[PDB]
Amino acid sequence: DRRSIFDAVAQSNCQELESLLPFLQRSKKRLTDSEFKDPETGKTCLLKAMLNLHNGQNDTIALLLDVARKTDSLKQFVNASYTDSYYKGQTALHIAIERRNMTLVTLLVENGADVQAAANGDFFKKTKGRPGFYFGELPLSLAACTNQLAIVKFLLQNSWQPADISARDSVGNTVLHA
Amino acid sequence: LLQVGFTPDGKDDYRWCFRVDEVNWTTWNTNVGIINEDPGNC
Amino acid sequence: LVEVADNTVDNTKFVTSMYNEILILGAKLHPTLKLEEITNRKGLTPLALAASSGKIGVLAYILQREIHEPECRHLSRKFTEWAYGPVHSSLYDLSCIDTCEKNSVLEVIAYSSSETPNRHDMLLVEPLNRLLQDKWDRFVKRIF
Repeated sequence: DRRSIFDAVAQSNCQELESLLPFLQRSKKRLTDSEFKDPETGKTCLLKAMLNLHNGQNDTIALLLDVARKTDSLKQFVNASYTDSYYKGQTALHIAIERRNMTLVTLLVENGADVQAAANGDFFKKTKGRPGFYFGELPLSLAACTNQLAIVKFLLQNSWQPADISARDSVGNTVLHA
Repeated sequence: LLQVGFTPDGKDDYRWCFRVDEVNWTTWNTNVGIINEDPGNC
Repeated sequence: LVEVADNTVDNTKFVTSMYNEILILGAKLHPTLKLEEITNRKGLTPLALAASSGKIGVLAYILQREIHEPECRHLSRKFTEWAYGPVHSSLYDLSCIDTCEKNSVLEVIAYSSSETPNRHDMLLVEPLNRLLQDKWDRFVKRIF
């Protein structure tokens, strides 16, 4: 069940996944199925694992990546994002960058994580009335505004996919504008 | 009225709280105690 | 401990430190007991006593007390609801401050006799100032 895997990843316990992987393989189901993410929010188990880190390390993420690749799901799995109107478009790469985790972002990007995803949710837009944090809307802008020089260098010079430096967000701001 | 945590007896801790917002650029502390996984408010 | 405070820097520092240490020890030894609720013959609590006597440092420490020790964290009065980047959202307790009690801190400070040393400055502590501004903005300005 989705609740069981969510609890396992949140608790940083990967013992239950030993049956989940063969369970998914035999069940003929895919993690991308609606039955494995929140209805209104859309969060996936990978996002919950990324949120629930301890000392910056969470070995369960490696298990989820291994099982996802075993079933040929990384394409639509890593690039999953919130569908809520408030965190709309917010991907896992944003969590990896915001938590200042170089290894997690390296794994995500080398596994096919898109670097031009726009976190254009209401929480990320420039609104004076409500709380939020505007940093542009792109991972490079987030890394630059959050003070990770190494991460921006890596994104620009990434071998698998380099980050465009002239890209513009919804309001048109570039990294310099942000 | 918001939930803040759990009493040592194990029951819920509910308090009439007043919320404030702050910004800090020097700290950059990514390892602290938090109540909510999702940052924003509604 | 509240009675001994006299608002000087070293005295305030140590009084706050000893207050915190004794609170933690009491929490560990007797988790069920709520030390800060006990009252003296006048009926005041340590918080109310500090507010009335004009002990600004102790009041500031108490209102913003933040304990990160996992075993004893319910003692805290300030909490971090969430943080994303450089942005934090904090919560203040308002347990005995919002004028819904017998004699809240706010009422005690406001209705002082002007004999108390520095009642003018005791409303500058963050929660009290922001709370008064919120109350003014919400409903009382129109009545005024």
